Amino acid sequence: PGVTVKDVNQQEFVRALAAFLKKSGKLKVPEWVDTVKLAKHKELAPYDENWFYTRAASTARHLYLRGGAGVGSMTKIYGGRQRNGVMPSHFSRGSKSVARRVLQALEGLKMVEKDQDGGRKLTPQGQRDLDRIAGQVAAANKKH
Amino acid sequence: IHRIRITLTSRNVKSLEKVCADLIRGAKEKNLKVKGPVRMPTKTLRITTRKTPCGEGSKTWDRFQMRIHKRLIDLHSPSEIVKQITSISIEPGVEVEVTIA
Amino acid sequence: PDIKLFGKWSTDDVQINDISLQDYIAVKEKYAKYLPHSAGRYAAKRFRKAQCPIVERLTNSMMMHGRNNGKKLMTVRIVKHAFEIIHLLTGENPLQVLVNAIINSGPREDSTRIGRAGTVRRQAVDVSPLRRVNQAIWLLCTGAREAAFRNIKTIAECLADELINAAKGSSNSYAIKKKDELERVAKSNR
Amino acid sequence: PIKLARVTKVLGRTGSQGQCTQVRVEFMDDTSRSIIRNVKGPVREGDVLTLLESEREARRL
Amino acid sequence: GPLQSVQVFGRKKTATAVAHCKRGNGLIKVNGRPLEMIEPRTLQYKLLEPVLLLGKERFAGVDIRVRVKGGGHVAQIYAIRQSISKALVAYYQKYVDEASKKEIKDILIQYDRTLLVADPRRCESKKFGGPGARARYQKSYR
Amino acid sequence: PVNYYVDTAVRHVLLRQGVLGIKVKIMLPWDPTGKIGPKKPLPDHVSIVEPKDEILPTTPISEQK
Amino acid sequence: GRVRTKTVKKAARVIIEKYYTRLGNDFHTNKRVCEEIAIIPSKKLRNKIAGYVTHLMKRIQRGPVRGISIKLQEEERERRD
RNA sequence: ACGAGACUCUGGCAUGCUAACUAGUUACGCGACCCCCGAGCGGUCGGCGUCCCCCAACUUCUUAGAGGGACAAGUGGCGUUCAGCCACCCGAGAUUGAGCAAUAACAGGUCUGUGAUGCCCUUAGAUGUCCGGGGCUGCACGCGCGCUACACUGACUGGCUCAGCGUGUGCCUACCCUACGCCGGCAGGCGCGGGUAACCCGUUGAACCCCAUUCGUGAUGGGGAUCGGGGAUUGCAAUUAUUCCCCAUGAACGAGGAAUUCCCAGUAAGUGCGGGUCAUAAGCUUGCGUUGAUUAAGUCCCUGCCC
RNA sequence: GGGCACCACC
Ligand SMILES: [Mg+2]
Ligand SMILES: [Mg+2]
Ligand SMILES: [Mg+2]
Ligand SMILES: [Mg+2]
Ligand SMILES: [Mg+2]
Ligand SMILES: [Mg+2]
Ligand SMILES: [Mg+2]
Ligand SMILES: [Mg+2]
Ligand SMILES: [Mg+2]
Ligand SMILES: [Mg+2]
Ligand SMILES: [Mg+2]
Ligand SMILES: [Mg+2]
Ligand SMILES: [Mg+2]
Ligand SMILES: [Mg+2]
Ligand SMILES: [Mg+2]
Ligand SMILES: [Mg+2]
Ligand SMILES: [Mg+2]
Ligand SMILES: [Mg+2]
Ligand SMILES: [Mg+2]
Ligand SMILES: [Mg+2]
Ligand SMILES: [Mg+2]
Ligand SMILES: [Mg+2]
Ligand SMILES: [Mg+2]
Ligand SMILES: [Mg+2]
Ligand SMILES: [Mg+2]
Ligand SMILES: [Mg+2]
Ligand SMILES: [Mg+2]
Ligand SMILES: [Mg+2]
Ligand SMILES: [Mg+2]
Ligand SMILES: [Mg+2]
Ligand SMILES: [Mg+2]
Ligand SMILES: [Mg+2]
Repeated sequence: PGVTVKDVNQQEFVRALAAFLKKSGKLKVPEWVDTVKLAKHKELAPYDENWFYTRAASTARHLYLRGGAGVGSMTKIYGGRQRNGVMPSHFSRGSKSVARRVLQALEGLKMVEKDQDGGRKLTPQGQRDLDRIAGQVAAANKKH
Repeated sequence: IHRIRITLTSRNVKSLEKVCADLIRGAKEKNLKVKGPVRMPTKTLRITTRKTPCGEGSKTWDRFQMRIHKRLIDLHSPSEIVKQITSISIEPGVEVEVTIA
Repeated sequence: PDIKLFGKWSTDDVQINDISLQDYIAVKEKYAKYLPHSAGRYAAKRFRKAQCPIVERLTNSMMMHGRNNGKKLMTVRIVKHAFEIIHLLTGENPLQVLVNAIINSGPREDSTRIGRAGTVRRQAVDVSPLRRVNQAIWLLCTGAREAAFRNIKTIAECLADELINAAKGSSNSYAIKKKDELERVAKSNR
Repeated sequence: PIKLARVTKVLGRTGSQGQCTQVRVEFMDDTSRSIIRNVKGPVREGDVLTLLESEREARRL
Repeated sequence: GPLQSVQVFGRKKTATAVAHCKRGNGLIKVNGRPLEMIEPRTLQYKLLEPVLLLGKERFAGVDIRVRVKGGGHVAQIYAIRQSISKALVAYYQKYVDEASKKEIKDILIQYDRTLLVADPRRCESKKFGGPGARARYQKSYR
Repeated sequence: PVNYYVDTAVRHVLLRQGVLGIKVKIMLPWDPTGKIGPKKPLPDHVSIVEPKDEILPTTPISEQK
Repeated sequence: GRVRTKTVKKAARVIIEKYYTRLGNDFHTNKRVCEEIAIIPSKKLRNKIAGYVTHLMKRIQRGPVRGISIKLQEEERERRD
């Protein structure tokens, strides 16, 4: 009876993992987090000031599900639609300097490591942490 | 004894399949080991143009299409027998390439 | 097993009081489904849409205007919320409310036009049951749509109010007014 | 009074654009009764029509 | 304990879902996830329909794992339903008597024929002179 | 069938006062061999064979050989 | 519409005239006989010819047809008349 | 006899055949993680072996060849009981969509596609051909094909999760698609690799859609025109802004008169993605998927064309 | 006086 990541709801898992990363306090946060927007198709900066932890949690979860993703892959993952005035909308990618710093910060926690083929993947410690978080989420969901 | 790959490329399927069958039969008559023929996905080149040489009339379009078919055959054998069986294989319209991996 | 719409609205207690419309409202046992979403081919042949459940017909007719074409998941959610609101407001099965609203909203006598482009003259005729159901659904959806526009009020609340008023027979609803005016003109064109 | 009637036979298509349908209808209360009616919308045999005024009759084709 | 299993597929416009059903205890998963975690959850009942119609008793002796690919979200859900139903019917045909298969097939077909028979509809090609297959560009006079 | 049953040729000839155009179309005959015509027949031509003469049986005869 | 062009009708009538003994009321046996005796370069045309041959055989069994006449049928009608 | 049909391509069915490390499945070994209250013939794995000395089988899923399959065939009605029409069973399917398309014509368009071409005109102060600089875009005004909107069935900020058709390093000919690491807030810049391609981009993590957050009928956080100041890329050259990015500015528009267009099922509409043009490059066109309907199974009233 | 067509209408 062991809970894995795929068993629980993904949004609640992301919330719980972001809370765990914030409470840990060992994550490295850039200085410009409060003055930048996450992509060129965004109009405003993110509403949540603790958005870096949420993005790090999402990146860790994605590396859990599909390993070997680089900066370009993460940039494509978080890209979205761009509306440009009186012209038709088009797909647009995210900011590379945010994805790169999220990956570097996760590597600083010994949760993400360089992949032999290329890109980054999860360490056994990161997988253990994610499975523990999934178990906590499942227990909280069942108890209430 | 070499692992030898034969790649056959053609524009019509009847000649291509005839050549592939001839090669398979010829090779198997020498008690050889043959894999295939494995058929690659067909390629379809398309050109869409206007019919009129000028810019007058209803906007009508021609849709020209070309289809390319590709086959692979694998053989565990020395070079000489492969050339023996290949010499007959010459057919109009089929490009045969023999490589040693 | 028992099949309840959205898992909580049963269909056994619902009953249709109009003999004419019994063959064109599909709410009963063999037409009981969990969701108003089936991806069926009901438009392939004539009269085949009488076998489509009436909740799914409302859902199909709620995907207007062109800015809402094809968005059927939002429409299913709207119908679900509207049924919840109807149950809270009235205290009865929202399927019965929908059936009563459709029964009351369908015009019974219409006027057919013979018109030279400017002037038009008309003659009173009867309306088949299938057209009655179609026009009732169209009127209800149009009333809810016009109520929700440029107003701080959810589309589900407006749909619930329209359905409740139509089932009650009150003239506060768009469909009742339209039916009354159509029947008055038909009466005057006899 | 309002009456109900059963469609016994579909006769034809009437109207300037063919929009109306001419059918034969028999009253539920009196099975002997039968008149000719014009209906708007798709109608087939066995349908039940609600006649608000049942005295009017239509000029058949 | 013989190794008895059946793999059956279901299709929607471009979506294909293949279900592998073997002897087991009652596990049913899609891409490794439970049936209740598949999105969108607006159409969750469409995914639970075969189980609700047949009951957990008929699924209590098999493990089913589904792999989905292609199409959109709704098409993938409708493919998963059909794959589950057809896999259960094919398992009952081979490793149980014909009467049980007949009962299950009748129950499934009465509720919805698309649980066992695929929908042939596919997108129609665009023709030059208009935005799509049927629509044409706006004509002007004078 | 126009693709393999009809042979077409378009030519230009320059005479003293301008260009004339020549178009020639030839419909090939059906040939079982591929020498001077298409091998395959026209799609809508159906050739029903004439049945062979059969001797009317009168008495059951058993032949052993 | 499902009207048969004169090609199918003519081929079916000739087949019934020449091979009345071998035919019957079964579409599949008829379509197997037709490819045996006749040369139809199309599968759809052969199916149409066989499907008209079956209809014509049923009509003949019901009674005389305005068109073709079978030698056996003529000889039998001689005995009838 | 030609045309129509027939025909060719295409889309739906095959657990039947053929056969695949440039496609996979299942199983078995190794490994990582979770549950020591059920620790297991346990769950998750797009993590590594299983063809190449020896270390698994098989085509359901993917590709593409050969064949099958549907014919108004079966039943019941209506019909001259014919030609055929309606309904129903079985069935993947009981009307998929295109291509090709007769006799006769038009003073229809094209000499600005042609080293197709007859006559005129010009040919060294050129109507030839290069180079430099401008113009084709110039704005009191009318007319078409369109894009974006007028919001709450919405906008914004996060999170979650799904395609298909295709292109890619070029005789002249310079100009290809891009993974990964670092720098920058972004447009971008540096390194270092793969691909002449079912092999690499790529499991093409597309957008609508879905789940939460903020706003609250206010020309408003709807809409994004017009302008100011900065930065970067393509080019020999960017001013009359090539394109792109960042702050700032914040117009009309609250659903549109007379009139008028297109469309019958995976269709209309919504939503993105490829190809052409392309040093720089899509509000156009030509294709592709995804979500997905209302209405109709009729008529000759309007328009038009034939007997 | 008939027949047909969402480049006609309903
Ligand atoms: Mg995205
Ligand atoms: Mg915009
Ligand atoms: Mg509102
Ligand atoms: Mg489409
Ligand atoms: Mg479209
Ligand atoms: Mg296969
Ligand atoms: Mg002229
Ligand atoms: Mg010319
Ligand atoms: Mg010229
Ligand atoms: Mg000239
Ligand atoms: Mg020009
Ligand atoms: Mg100069
Ligand atoms: Mg110049
Ligand atoms: Mg110009
Ligand atoms: Mg135009
Ligand atoms: Mg427009
Ligand atoms: Mg356009
Ligand atoms: Mg929305
Ligand atoms: Mg905005
Ligand atoms: Mg916000
Ligand atoms: Mg969003
Ligand atoms: Mg404003
Ligand atoms: Mg504003
Ligand atoms: Mg400037
Ligand atoms: Mg200028
Ligand atoms: Mg701005
Ligand atoms: Mg018009
Ligand atoms: Mg486009
Ligand atoms: Mg481009
Ligand atoms: Mg253009
Ligand atoms: Mg007319
Ligand atoms: Mg109209």
